[PDB]
Amino acid sequence: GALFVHRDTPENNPDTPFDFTPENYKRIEAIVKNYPEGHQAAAVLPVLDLAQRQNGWLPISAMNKVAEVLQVPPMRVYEVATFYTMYNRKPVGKYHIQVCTTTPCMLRDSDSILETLQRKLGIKVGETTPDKLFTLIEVECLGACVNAPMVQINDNYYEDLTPKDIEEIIDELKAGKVPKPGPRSGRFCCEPAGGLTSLTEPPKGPGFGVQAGL
Amino acid sequence: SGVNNTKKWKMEFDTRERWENPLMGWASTADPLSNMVLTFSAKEDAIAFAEKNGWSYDVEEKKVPKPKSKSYGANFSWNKRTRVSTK
Amino acid sequence: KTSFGSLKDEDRIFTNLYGRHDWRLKGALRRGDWYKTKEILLKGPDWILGEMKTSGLRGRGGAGFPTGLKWSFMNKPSDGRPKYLVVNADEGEPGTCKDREIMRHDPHKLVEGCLVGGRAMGARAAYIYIRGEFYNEASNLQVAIREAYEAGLIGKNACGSDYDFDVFVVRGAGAYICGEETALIESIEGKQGKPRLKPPFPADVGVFGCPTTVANVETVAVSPTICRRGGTWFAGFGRERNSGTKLFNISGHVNHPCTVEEEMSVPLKELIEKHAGGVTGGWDNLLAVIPGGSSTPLIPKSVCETVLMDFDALVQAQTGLGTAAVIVMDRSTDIVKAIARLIEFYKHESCGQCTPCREGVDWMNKVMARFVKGDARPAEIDSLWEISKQIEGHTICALGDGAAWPVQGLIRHFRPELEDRMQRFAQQHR
Ligand SMILES: Cc1cc2nc3c(=O)[nH]c(=O)nc-3n(C[C@H](O)[C@H](O)[C@H](O)COP(=O)(O)O)c2cc1C
Ligand code: SF4
Ligand code: FES
Repeated sequence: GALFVHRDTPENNPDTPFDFTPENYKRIEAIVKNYPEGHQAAAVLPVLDLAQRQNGWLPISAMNKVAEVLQVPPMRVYEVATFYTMYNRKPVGKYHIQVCTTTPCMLRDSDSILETLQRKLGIKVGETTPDKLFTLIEVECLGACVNAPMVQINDNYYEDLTPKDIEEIIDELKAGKVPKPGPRSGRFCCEPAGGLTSLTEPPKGPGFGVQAGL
Repeated sequence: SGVNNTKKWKMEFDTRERWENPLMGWASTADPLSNMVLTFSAKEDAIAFAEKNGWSYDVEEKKVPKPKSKSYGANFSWNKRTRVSTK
Repeated sequence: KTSFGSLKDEDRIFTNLYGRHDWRLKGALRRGDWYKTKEILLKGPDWILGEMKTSGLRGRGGAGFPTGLKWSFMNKPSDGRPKYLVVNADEGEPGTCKDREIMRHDPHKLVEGCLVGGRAMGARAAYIYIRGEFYNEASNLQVAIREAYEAGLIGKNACGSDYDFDVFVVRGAGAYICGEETALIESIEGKQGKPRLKPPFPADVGVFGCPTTVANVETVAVSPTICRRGGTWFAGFGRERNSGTKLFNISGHVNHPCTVEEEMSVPLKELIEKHAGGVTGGWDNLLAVIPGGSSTPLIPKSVCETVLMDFDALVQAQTGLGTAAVIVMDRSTDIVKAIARLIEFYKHESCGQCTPCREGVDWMNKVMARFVKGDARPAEIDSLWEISKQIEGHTICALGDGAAWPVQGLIRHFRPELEDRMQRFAQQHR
């Protein structure tokens, strides 16, 4: 499936063109300056993430450029790119759909969301749509379990989903519109549906309950 | 990495000619002492045994690995070259 | 007191938990953040660490170590090396989403908590490590940090206290193991998120090889309030040695899954019924609860009736408080398949560094997959129990332990359910 050895292809080889745009070079030197001098291997994870935000994915040339820009050995960049699951070492769709199927979501029917997405897009998990606009995969917990079932699509979370809700979000993306992150159930974030059971009173303001002598 | 075979003194003889057997190709020999290995608890026991049997001997001193300083924390040094780039 | 719960809004710390007030500095000031911070800082490291010790606050990342003792390992003269506070915002335990709400709605509580905690340890900067998937939350936190820099609250001469502090945000790239305190440090340093062996301890050799304290977002965020309102006020909640308030995530088969702040040692039954709207289909429909997130063993319905949600009470129930992420399964649930999907998570999250978890957790995952179908014989249940005991205590980090406990919770409380599947599978083929 997802291998961890690189083998060259015409579309992915050391000569595949990649460079950071001049704007992104200004962003690199801000990243590097966040760390102690002489400890700039710390910048690999953000800089490698920036190469992917510019490019969409990481060919071997993009990993090689990160190593050269930071002057780390390429194997040390390869180790990072294959360890963390958010780096795409193969190209992905325009919208990378990630459906959580860990147990708290599974208990609230993440299976129905995954089934609807497969039949709607006409692909299986791990595949890309032929037009190359969606990739579909299953992921582990995304830290939004009270808002289960939920998916991440690029940087946004869509939560409290039902099969009808996920179909709407897919229609919006095909159209070219941005759906809107958040629950699709009526609540706004993590509050209990049917009214707040806490924090119904106004906040108490500055200085309340301060200990004497402070 | 096991060190259990580096604990006893050994006496062995000088190696002599081995040749190919014309029939089968087997390794032939005329040295009756070609396999003789004797074990000793101390260098002085081995020396004593060779001297009474009239054998010229060469004795080599035991080699012990040197004591070493191991610090797992050195792998993460602030300002030293011992910092490992990988784990 | 002997009864706990029914926390009042006046005693709640995270007053913008639900994001109904402005989360920027103007709102945060109105709610009492950044109030008399200069006074707290000038009272010194020893005073601040005294308040945390008196409060009896314990770690909110999962392990529940006494915070004041832990933060005092940094209260030592410097050796020329910089000192650092790392704020663990990785929040990757299935069932846990509490740290996410702090960062998006109360970001200025965390920033102030970094300064107050960073000051007490004598640190020069704070690195907040947030999981990469929390992109919008990471950007909210940077807006808050910029506002605090502009207002003079952090940076050079923080709050006018003649003390310099920086607050950097670094994002992860997708690994649950990077929430382990030393794996997080390695990930900051640009390596694979593989935990270090101990010793050295981070307070001696940490990030960049420097004295470091890794603290949970919730631990860091409540510290300024403990200093303002005192350690005695905080110690007035929960049983002794288990004091304070706590954020609870209730998910799974409840009517109203939610995040809520509640007093410690609140009964588990009261927490589900009062805030989450009860079990889907009634309390009698309850099968089992995982009370502390995935790593904590499940307990059956009989134990859930009288168990209090605090560190010591759940230890006597043969589970643990963990991240206080309550996951609920009703009797319609496939309990075996539920725990098997958790083992599948841990198999996908093992860093692979050390043998017992690299091989053992993958081994347990395969046996569990056969237990789901019943494609096994009951002699394997004790085999799986022994395998999990060979992982536990034998690994570099607690991920291996956290993988073994869910298996043990299932075997301890639902052995008949496993043996029943094996009987059905055998007759379904024989
Ligand atoms: C696999 C694993 C994951 C962990 N993930 C987290 C996490 O996402 N957030 C967190 O605060 N602690 C996490 N911890 C616990 C930390 O290692 C550490 O105990 C804690 O962050 C810092 O201590 P504190 O809670 O007292 O503040 C994890 C531990 C393990 C073994
Ligand atoms: S227990 Fe697992 S995650 Fe922890 S160091 Fe060992 S292999 Fe890595
Ligand atoms: S189990 Fe799906 S977001 Fe946590």
